[PDB]
Amino acid sequence: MQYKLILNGKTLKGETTTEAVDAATAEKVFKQYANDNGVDGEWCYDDATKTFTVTE
Ligand SMILES: *SCC1=CC(C)(C)N(O)C1(C)C
Repeated sequence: MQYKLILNGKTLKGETTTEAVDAATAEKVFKQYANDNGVDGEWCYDDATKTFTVTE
């Protein structure tokens, strides 16, 4: 299933999508993505929209 991540960073802005088994797995992918790009923010998840949001 497709989950979306919306990065509202101080330097990196945008959105992306990946296909994972569940929301628990999509997070780790999105958490790894953010770390590799030097993102430290506050995370939120909406299961009705399948959207992870990270804001610095
Ligand atoms: S999870 C981030 C968040 C929680 C809540 C208090 C419902 N909000 O309004 C935002 C989206 C900031």
